[PDB]
Amino acid sequence: DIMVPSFVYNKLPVIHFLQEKRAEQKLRRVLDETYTEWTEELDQAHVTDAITRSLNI
Amino acid sequence: VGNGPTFSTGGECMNTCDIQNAFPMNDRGVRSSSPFQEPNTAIYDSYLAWTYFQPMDVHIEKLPAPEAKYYQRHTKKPWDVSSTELT
Amino acid sequence: TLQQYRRASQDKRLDDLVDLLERFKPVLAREAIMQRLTIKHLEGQLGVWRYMD
Amino acid sequence: MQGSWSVLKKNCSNFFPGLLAFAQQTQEAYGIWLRIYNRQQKYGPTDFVEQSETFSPDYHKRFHSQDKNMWVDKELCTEVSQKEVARLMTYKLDMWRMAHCAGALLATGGYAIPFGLFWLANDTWVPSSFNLTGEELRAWREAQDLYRYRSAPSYLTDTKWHFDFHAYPWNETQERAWDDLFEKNDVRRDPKVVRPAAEMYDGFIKFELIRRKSLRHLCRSMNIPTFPMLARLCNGTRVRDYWNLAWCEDYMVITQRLHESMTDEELYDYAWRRYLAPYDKNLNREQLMERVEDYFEFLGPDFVAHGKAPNLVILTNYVLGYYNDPAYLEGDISELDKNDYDHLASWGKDAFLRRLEFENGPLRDQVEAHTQRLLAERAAIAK
Amino acid sequence: YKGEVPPHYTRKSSATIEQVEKEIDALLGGAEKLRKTSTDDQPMDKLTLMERCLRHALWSYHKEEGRYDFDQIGRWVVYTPEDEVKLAQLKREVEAKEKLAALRKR
Ligand SMILES: CCCCCCCCCCCCCCCCCC(=O)OC[C@H](COP(=O)([O-])OCC(O)COP(=O)([O-])OC[C@@H](COC(=O)CCCCCCCCCCCCCCCCC)OC(=O)CCCCCCCCCCCCCCCCC)OC(=O)CCCCCCCCCCCCCCCCC
Ligand SMILES: CCCCCCCCCCCCCCCCCC(=O)OC[C@H](COP(=O)([O-])OCC(O)COP(=O)([O-])OC[C@@H](COC(=O)CCCCCCCCCCCCCCCCC)OC(=O)CCCCCCCCCCCCCCCCC)OC(=O)CCCCCCCCCCCCCCCCC
Ligand SMILES: CCCCCCCCCCCCCCCCCC(=O)OC[C@H](COP(=O)([O-])OCC(O)COP(=O)([O-])OC[C@@H](COC(=O)CCCCCCCCCCCCCCCCC)OC(=O)CCCCCCCCCCCCCCCCC)OC(=O)CCCCCCCCCCCCCCCCC
Ligand SMILES: CCCCCCCCCCCCCCCCCC(=O)OC[C@H](COP(=O)([O-])OCC(O)COP(=O)([O-])OC[C@@H](COC(=O)CCCCCCCCCCCCCCCCC)OC(=O)CCCCCCCCCCCCCCCCC)OC(=O)CCCCCCCCCCCCCCCCC
Ligand SMILES: CCCCCCCCCCCCCCCCCC(=O)OC[C@H](COP(=O)([O-])OCC(O)COP(=O)([O-])OC[C@@H](COC(=O)CCCCCCCCCCCCCCCCC)OC(=O)CCCCCCCCCCCCCCCCC)OC(=O)CCCCCCCCCCCCCCCCC
Ligand SMILES: CCCCCCCCCCCCO[C@@H]1O[C@H](CO)[C@@H](O[C@H]2O[C@H](CO)[C@@H](O)[C@H](O)[C@H]2O)[C@H](O)[C@H]1O
Repeated sequence: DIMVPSFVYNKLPVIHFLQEKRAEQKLRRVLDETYTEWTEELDQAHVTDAITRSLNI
Repeated sequence: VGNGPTFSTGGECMNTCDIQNAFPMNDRGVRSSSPFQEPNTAIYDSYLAWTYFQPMDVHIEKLPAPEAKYYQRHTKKPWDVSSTELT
Repeated sequence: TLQQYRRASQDKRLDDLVDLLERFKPVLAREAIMQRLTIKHLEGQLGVWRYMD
Repeated sequence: MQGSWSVLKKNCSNFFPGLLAFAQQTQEAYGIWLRIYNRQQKYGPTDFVEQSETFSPDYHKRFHSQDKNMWVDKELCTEVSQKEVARLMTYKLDMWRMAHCAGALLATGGYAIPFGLFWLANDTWVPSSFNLTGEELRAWREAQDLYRYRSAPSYLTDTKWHFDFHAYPWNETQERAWDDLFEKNDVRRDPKVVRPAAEMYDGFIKFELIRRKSLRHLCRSMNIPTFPMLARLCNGTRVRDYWNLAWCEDYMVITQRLHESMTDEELYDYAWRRYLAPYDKNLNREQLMERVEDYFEFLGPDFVAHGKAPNLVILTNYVLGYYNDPAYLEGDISELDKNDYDHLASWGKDAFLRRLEFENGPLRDQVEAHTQRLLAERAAIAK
Repeated sequence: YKGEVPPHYTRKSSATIEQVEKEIDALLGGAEKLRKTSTDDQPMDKLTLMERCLRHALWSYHKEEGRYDFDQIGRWVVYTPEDEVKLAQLKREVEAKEKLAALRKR
């Protein structure tokens, strides 16, 4: 009725602070894993060159 | 404003306690008496110093109510008794 | 042809985006709950039992 | 789970058929254990067979060493099948609870009958053989899962709090592993990320140094009877035997890929015996396979290569983390619009409260300025 | 050049890109009052982080699809000098192709 309740009350602020940091840590890691991915596609000039060769030019 | 109590402090000064980092610091440099953000926290000097927070009428931009799906957890068990029910 | 090639990756990216949205929504819900708790704390109308609940 | 009259009727009706089934299972399990024991004594390492002594460095108390006193029989498939090992494990649980009840009966004579009435009214400590139909078995499994839910969080919190209060991780990867180990079951933990915690904790507390209270929590979470607990080397022996059998079966399954061919119900049972898949979660085959594969990955390549599993304390915490449900939150957010201290409104504010409101209210800056100016004037006048 | 068409992937959930964008707009619209701007060198907020992640994924998907809206892609996807160079190379190429097509039709 008295003792355990008081010590639970004492624990609340630190646990709240640590869990807020843990949540921020998760969000930070989520952002850090994001990285714009640029793709490379076959240049059309080689297509235009193969087109020309096929013509027997 | 009302006369109701706030988060208990135990008569401690949060600017010099062993868990001071757990209490946010305001612009004036006075650490809060609670995990919450307090704008008007003060310190009083009796034989020992103690932190005090005075409730006041302050408006805070209220984010709209979320859906019950994203904050309700239906993991209650027969042995479980909530803090309100225990009180 | 290009669309047919870049199709599984697009589907995975869309699913990942949906999962990310569903992951962020609870965070905003917790933020709103904390805002309301702070509002009641500043008024002096917040018991520790309610905060723990 | 709490006792009920319906369960009491169920267990009283199936009492004698249950006892007969338990006796038959006892004969079968004795045969299986005899095969396994003969193989262990014949082909086991010298330290394992001779029961080498490992003492703690502080009080020199003997306890089972995971490296020396546990041995994975890689060639057990020749003599004993996977299903037989599962049968032996299930029988070991049932036999432990039955043995405790029989000991109580022998100790207290006929005065244990009312306690037997309390016993048959709950499925927590009755054997699985007492269920003769699917629905009864489902309720029994629900009771076991409820006990696991009740007991596991205390074990996890004990481990985490003691370590965090008395030690910290060495490097960032260990920090991430330790933090992600104790996440709730609503999120999926990557075994590769979490594995380093095993070595980190091996530096702190090996299975040979596990404390008696932590052992009691673990045995509660494993549905192992804990009264009378006695010395920690009895229930510790039970834990070691159970997980040694589990690791033998795991090696068999991993090597022969039995889980892929394993049917849905048998797969669910296999996960459940590893404390990975609660029945109340209504998992499908995809989720069960995901959890089982994560368990195998957590065991790691070294398990297959040399039969060496990670630290047993961390392994138990990892698997029991599936019973660490998110903290319950019930009630609409509109309930946060109410007030908690309306009953004090009639009292008003006394002189001291009014003074505090005046000094720390919106006019606090003006009051501070006036007070400081007055004090400065008085100090100047005094000088 | 590409090789083999990649293995087929089955979606875990069903949702359209338009629906996803609308959901993102709704999610970010309710926090506009709470959202506060700050200097680029200052630490970011939760709302800013969520907006950046969601918009980055959305516009990466759009650019892969073909909706080459450079005005927003330069805002929600550019975070590296290499990224800026790639965007400039892509910005020139699309304009050149458009001009060539128009000239070849005229
Ligand atoms: C009539 C007088 C009575 C005296 C008073 C008694 C008072 C009550 C005290 C308790 C008495 C025992 C109760 C019955 C237990 C059931 C039998 C048994 O041992 O089960 C195995 C099981 C073994 O447990 P374990 O942890 O796996 O053992 C680890 C070993 O490594 C396991 O070895 P392993 O890993 O190599 O595997 C072997 C395993 C492999 O086997 C199998 O896998 C097959 C299954 C075999 C076991 C089956 C057990 C079934 C239990 C249920 C029975 C049905 C109940 C039905 C109920 C309803 C009835 C209507 O087989 C075994 O389990 C063999 C264990 C060793 C034998 C123990 C028996 C020794 C005593 C009997 C001989 C006495 C001779 C007297 C001679 C007199 C000379 C002057 O026993 C238990 O669960 C332990 C008992 C739990 C309660 C403990 C209570 C405190 C005890 C304190 C005693 C202190 C000394 C006495 C004085 C007390 C004063 C305060
Ligand atoms: C036919 C059947 C088949 C054949 C038989 C088969 C064999 C059967 C036997 C074996 C069965 C084993 C399994 C049993 C499981 C059930 C155990 C149990 O009790 O569960 C709790 C059970 C309910 O269990 P549940 O609902 O299923 O929940 C289980 C959960 O999992 C909750 O689980 P939990 O883990 O949370 O609960 C555990 C809890 C278990 O405990 C309890 O739950 C406590 C139960 C009692 C609570 C009483 C509350 C009410 C008090 C009323 C007071 C009187 C009111 C006014 C009456 C006015 C009348 C006019 O705590 C403990 O385990 C503590 C253990 C303590 C051990 C103490 C050891 C002492 C050793 C001494 C030191 C020695 C040192 C060495 C010295 C050496 C020297 C040389 O409690 C009850 O049902 C309460 C019954 C209350 C009866 C009425 C009040 C007492 C009446 C007394 C009448 C006296 C008449 C004569 C008077 C004469 C005067 C001259
Ligand atoms: C606000 C006011 C309210 C009222 C308050 C009342 C006043 C209280 C004042 C003082 C209270 C504190 C006293 C503490 C004393 C010191 C305790 C101590 O040193 O403990 C050391 C130590 C601590 O216990 P532990 O094993 O470490 O774990 C205890 C945890 O609670 C284990 O917890 P766990 O979570 O690990 O396990 C949970 C679960 C786990 O479940 C299981 O393990 C499965 C089920 C197991 C069933 C039991 C198996 C027993 C196997 C054999 C045990 C050895 C027998 C030895 C020979 C027999 C000696 C008689 O276990 C249970 O649920 C246990 C159920 C037990 C129910 C009985 C509890 C007592 C209720 C009252 C009934 C008796 C009334 C008699 C007086 C009235 C007469 C008219 O105790 C032991 O080593 C246990 C030895 C047991 C020896 C037998 C009992 C000896 C005492 C004499 C019995 C007399 C019987 C009379 C029959 C009727 C005659 C007419
Ligand atoms: C209602 C019934 C009432 C019953 C009353 C009787 C008492 C209770 C009965 C039993 C109650 C149940 C629970 C008991 C405790 C359980 C302990 C436990 O969990 O052990 C697990 C443990 C199993 O684990 P494990 O891994 O297999 O082996 C342990 C590891 O080695 C562990 O490895 P470690 O690294 O820990 O190694 C250390 C370990 C090494 O030890 C062991 O573990 C080995 C087993 C014990 C060996 C003890 C014998 C040592 C040599 C004795 C030499 C005496 C020579 C004297 C010659 C005289 C010539 C004139 O421990 C020691 O070193 C301790 C040694 C003992 C020191 C004794 C000091 C006493 C000082 C006396 C002060 C003064 C007294 C008053 C004045 C008297 C004179 C005027 O069990 C055992 O090892 C044996 C347990 C035996 C239990 C007791 C059986 C009771 C039988 C009762 C018969 C009489 C009944 C009378 C009834 C009367 C009417 C009602
Ligand atoms: C309503 C009330 C009615 C009246 C009640 C009257 C009450 C009388 C008050 C006086 C009683 C004092 C004793 C209290 C015992 C409880 C202490 C306790 O639980 O501490 C927790 C304590 C704290 O553990 P922890 O802090 O969690 O962890 C620390 C360590 O890590 C733990 O790690 P660990 O477990 O590995 O290390 C411990 C272990 C390590 O060692 C081993 O593992 C090796 C085991 C070696 C066993 C050696 C046995 C030698 C036996 C020789 C017999 C020769 C045969 C002779 C035959 C002919 C003569 C009869 O060594 C032991 O603890 C065993 C030491 C020797 C046990 C001897 C049997 C018990 C004697 C009790 C009577 C003492 C005199 C009482 C009168 C004077 C009082 C001032 O844990 C233990 O000690 C666990 C073992 C507990 C076993 C003892 C209790 C057994 C149950 C007794 C059944 C009989 C019931 C009779 C009921 C009577 C009712 C009237
Ligand atoms: C009241 C007491 C109750 C006791 C209950 C438990 C009883 C258990 C009985 C098990 C019997 C096992 O039987 C026993 O097995 C061992 C191990 O394979 C055999 O052991 C044999 O092979 C081993 C291994 O190569 C040799 O080290 C040993 O020298 C040789 O005898 C024994 O020859 C046999 O007698």
